[PDB]
Amino acid sequence: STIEEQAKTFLDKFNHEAEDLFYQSSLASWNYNTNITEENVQNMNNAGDKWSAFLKEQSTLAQMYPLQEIQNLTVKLQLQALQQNGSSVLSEDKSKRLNTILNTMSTIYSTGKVCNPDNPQECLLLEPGLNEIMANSLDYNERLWAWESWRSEVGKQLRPLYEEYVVLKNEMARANHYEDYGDYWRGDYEVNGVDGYDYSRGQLIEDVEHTFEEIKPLYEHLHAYVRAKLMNAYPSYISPIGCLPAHLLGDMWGRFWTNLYSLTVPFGQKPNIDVTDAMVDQAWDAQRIFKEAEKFFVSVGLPNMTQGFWENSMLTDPGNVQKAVCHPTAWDLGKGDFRILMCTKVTMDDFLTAHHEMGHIQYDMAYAAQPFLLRNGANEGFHEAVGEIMSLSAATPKHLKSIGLLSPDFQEDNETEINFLLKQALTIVGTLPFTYMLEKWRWMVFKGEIPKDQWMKKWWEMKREIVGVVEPVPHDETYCDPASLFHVSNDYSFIRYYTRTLYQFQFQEALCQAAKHEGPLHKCDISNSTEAGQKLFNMLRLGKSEPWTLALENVVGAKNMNVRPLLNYFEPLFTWLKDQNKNSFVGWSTDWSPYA
Amino acid sequence: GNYNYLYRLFRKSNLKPFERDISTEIYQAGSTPCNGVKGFNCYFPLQSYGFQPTYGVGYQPYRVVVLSFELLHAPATVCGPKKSTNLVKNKCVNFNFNG
Ligand SMILES: *[C@@H]1O[C@H](CO)[C@@H](O)[C@H](O)[C@H]1NC(C)=O
Ligand SMILES: *[C@@H]1O[C@H](CO)[C@@H](O)[C@H](O)[C@H]1NC(C)=O
Ligand SMILES: *[C@@H]1O[C@H](CO)[C@@H](O)[C@H](O)[C@H]1NC(C)=O
Ligand SMILES: *[C@@H]1O[C@H](CO)[C@@H](O)[C@H](O)[C@H]1NC(C)=O
Ligand SMILES: *[C@@H]1O[C@H](CO)[C@@H](O)[C@H](O)[C@H]1NC(C)=O
Ligand SMILES: *[C@@H]1O[C@H](CO)[C@@H](O)[C@H](O)[C@H]1NC(C)=O
Repeated sequence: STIEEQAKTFLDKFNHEAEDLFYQSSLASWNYNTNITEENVQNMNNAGDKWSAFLKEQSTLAQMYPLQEIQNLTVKLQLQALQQNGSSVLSEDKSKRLNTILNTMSTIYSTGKVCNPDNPQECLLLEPGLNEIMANSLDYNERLWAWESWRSEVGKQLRPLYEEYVVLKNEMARANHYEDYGDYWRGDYEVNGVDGYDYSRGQLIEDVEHTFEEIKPLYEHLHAYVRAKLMNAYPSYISPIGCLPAHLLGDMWGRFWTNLYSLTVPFGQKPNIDVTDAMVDQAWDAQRIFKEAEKFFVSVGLPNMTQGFWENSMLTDPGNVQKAVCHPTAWDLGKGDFRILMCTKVTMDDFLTAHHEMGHIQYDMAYAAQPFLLRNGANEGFHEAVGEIMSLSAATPKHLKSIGLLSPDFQEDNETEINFLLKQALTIVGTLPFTYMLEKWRWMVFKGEIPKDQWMKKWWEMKREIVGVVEPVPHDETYCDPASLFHVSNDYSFIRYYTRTLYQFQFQEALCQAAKHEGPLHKCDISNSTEAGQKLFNMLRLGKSEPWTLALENVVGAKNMNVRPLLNYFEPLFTWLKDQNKNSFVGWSTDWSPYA
Repeated sequence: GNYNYLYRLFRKSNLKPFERDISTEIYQAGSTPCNGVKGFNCYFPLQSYGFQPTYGVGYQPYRVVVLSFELLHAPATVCGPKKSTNLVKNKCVNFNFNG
């Protein structure tokens, strides 16, 4: 009869056939990931082509139902999600060119092999050949050689490709009634039609700048401390007044600073909280790790894992004969099928990763009652944030003492909390200016504020201004230095890590206030608290049915992303860094004083 | 995937109790006539459940048998079995033989 009932029946048929087809595609991807064989690749490609053709046909059929004659918010949300053209609005030649460009960037990044000139008989790939060198070497010119040679090869291959990529993506985005591709990425946080809880695409950049202005003193003090410690490690290269050299940050790009914990430890004489040896002494299998994680999730009041989870997941490396991807991934295959693909070792990192991926599984299980096209996070930040809060809670010494992994006579003094908080800041705080600078640069590239001949002159200017990192030698416009990273070269949004980082500590403060924890925020554990799990599950059950602002009101009581929980989390470390930076100079100079 | 089990997804009105609908006529959700072709706004009523062994317990196939017991004015003849206490002779007992 009416247009709304027609759209509801069309959505019902859509949902029903989509769930099955997404299941078939996801199962083919699972069979590829646990068994890398060419027929599984062919089955994955066939299932993916069927899934994409089905999404094309339902996008073609959904647009015939006009939006303004539908009043139900969930139906309008699913119809808005379905009616996106995607690349279909672009011409077939340009769509084929864009797909070819994306695939060849994927092959260039995946099969990029770089080694030393005059010794070409064998070469090292990025993972794990160059990752281990970047994370463990202490030699200045070796890291400089690896950094400059990999940005030479990758940038000189990818620069015309990226110049075509920006034009094609801007053409596709303006064909979809967006200002640029940056506006297309910012449209994930756009809320329209809800009274009071509306969020705009232009408000996101203002909120990011407003939060980063409060991030900036803590990052300045951390940068000054890391600069002083790297001056101790490398005597003559680092200047007291200037920025950090780019190849000394412990990773290939500067994404994380967590590989500088050995060099920048405050109290080396004090012990670590490493529990690896205790699990080796008690012979903890990966099955015991996941059972302890399940005990953690039933302690907070969340549902326990299904029988199909234990039957169908691969929680151990299969062997030499069978090849599998080693990266830990939680799979919501559909139809109540939840799996974890992780090559779990007996380490603390794999235990925290198991908690993180089982948090992903719990988030996927919570919105199983929702319709298929609403089975996602409210934004891209929440899905990672609910895993990162489990990574926060599981890492606490109280959790290790509670499960018996730590000695009951372990002395928790202020020095171990300071160095633990510094490690968490090097992991968490250090990625924030890099993420903000990368996303702001990509937004200015898509918006056309920066011309193609001035991309790099601005970019290093941004890096000195924001990240406080100086280039070793100047780069001309033949280089493509951003696109050596995985997410930017393979068309992925990058603001999800910034939003995840802020939502992580907002959720942590909300659940610790729910759990009535009476100490420091980093000393807080959300185990044994049913009310914290209920407050979590109220947001978890919504999925994408409700706006992320309303979900954030449901958790923390605020209508916007907030920066104060992060600063409250690192406040002992902030006071300690302010005490330690009395003699030294906080802040950096954009001049060429260290090296150029 | 077992596609042999189907379910009726649409119909203009709800079913009466103990009604069976085996019609395979194209559901008309819109004002336009379907004319027997599953085009725009016209969908097929019966949809399969792709039953796979790796499914969740809320999606696994369940065989359901519903037994309906009615009493009508005719004499009821499908009676549940009664038991037989071991016969005792030569003693004063309370006997119940076939009512
Ligand atoms: C992985 O693929 C190989 C190749 O045929 C096959 O022999 C093996 O059984 C597969 N592994 C599993 C667990 O089925
Ligand atoms: C919107 O539709 C859903 C089913 O798709 C229904 O449960 C819900 O009550 C509807 N909301 C309104 C306000 O009509
Ligand atoms: C998708 O593209 C078609 C033309 O190819 C256009 O008519 C339609 O409005 C587009 N969809 C949206 C949501 O703008
Ligand atoms: C999950 O918990 C329920 C109730 O405590 C229990 O019956 C079920 O066996 C548990 N699941 C597993 C896989 O142990
Ligand atoms: C830890 O506490 C003691 C006594 O309260 C103090 O002397 C010491 O400086 C503190 N250390 C740090 C790193 O705050
Ligand atoms: C939380 O509950 C588990 C299971 O009852 C128990 O073993 C653990 O000791 C509890 N935690 C605390 C801090 O008491």
